Amino acid sequence: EEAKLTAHYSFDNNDLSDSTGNFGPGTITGNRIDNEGGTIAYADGKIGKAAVLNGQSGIRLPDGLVSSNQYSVSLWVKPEQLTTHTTTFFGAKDPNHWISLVPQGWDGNTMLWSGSSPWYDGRTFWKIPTGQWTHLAFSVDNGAVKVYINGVEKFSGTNFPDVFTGANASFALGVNWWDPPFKGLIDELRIYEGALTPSQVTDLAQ
Ligand SMILES: OC[C@@H]1O[C@@H](OC[C@@H]2O[C@@H](OC[C@@H]3O[C@@H](O)[C@H](O)[C@H]3O)[C@H](O)[C@H]2O)[C@H](O)[C@H]1O
Ligand SMILES: [Ca+2]
Repeated sequence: EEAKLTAHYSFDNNDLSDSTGNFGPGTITGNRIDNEGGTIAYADGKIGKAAVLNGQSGIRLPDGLVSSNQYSVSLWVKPEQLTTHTTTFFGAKDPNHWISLVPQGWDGNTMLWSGSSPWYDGRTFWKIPTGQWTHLAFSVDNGAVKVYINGVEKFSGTNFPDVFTGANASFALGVNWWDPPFKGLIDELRIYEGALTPSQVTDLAQ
C-alpha cells in the first residue's frame, strides 16, 4: 500500500500553488506563521524553480493540509544558513501541540521534532550542510514514525503524537511561532496520505 499523494507545492511556475489542484494556494507570512509582510523570490532549484526564503519570510499553507493519523511529508532544501530550532515543515494544532522537521535541532542535528505536550525527539544524529541540496522525508502511520535523509532512514520509532486527527491545524514553510525563519531554498513540497514505502522514498530522494 504505497502512500497516496495529496499535494505538490513545486514552485515550478513561480507561484505558491498546489499543482495537483486539491488544495488552495499558500500565502506569504512575515517572520512567523501568524503574521504578514514577508517576501518570496524564485531561483533555480533542485527541480525547476525553487522558492527563496530571505530569513524574515514564510509561507502559510492551507489549514487542514494534514488531518489524519497516517501521512507523510517530502521536500528538498538548500540552506544558506542554519539556525537552531528553525523549522522547514510545520506543523501545529496550537503553540503547545506541534510537529516540525528541523535541519538543526536542539542536539545540533537534523530532527523531526514534536512538542511541547509532550516532547518527541526524532533524532537522526545527522548534520545538514549549507549551500547543498538535502532531501528530507518522514512518514507517520498511527504513531509509527520514520525519518529519512537523502533516501537513507535515520530515525524510527513509535508513540508519535496524533497532532492532526480532528484538528484544523496551521501549516507553514520556513516559519513557526518562536524561531528564526529558514533562510535559503525550499523545493518540491509533497504531502501524502499513508506512509511512504521505502521504494517511494529512494525514488523521491534521487
Ligand atoms: O515550543 C517551541 C519551541 O520551544 C523553544 O524551546 C527552547 C529550546 O527547546 C528546548 O529543546 C529541548 C527539549 O526539551 C527536552 O525536554 C526535550 O528532550 C527536547 O525536545 C530547549 O530547552 C531550548 O533550547 C524553542 O525555541 C521552540 O522551537
Ligand atoms: Ca520546483
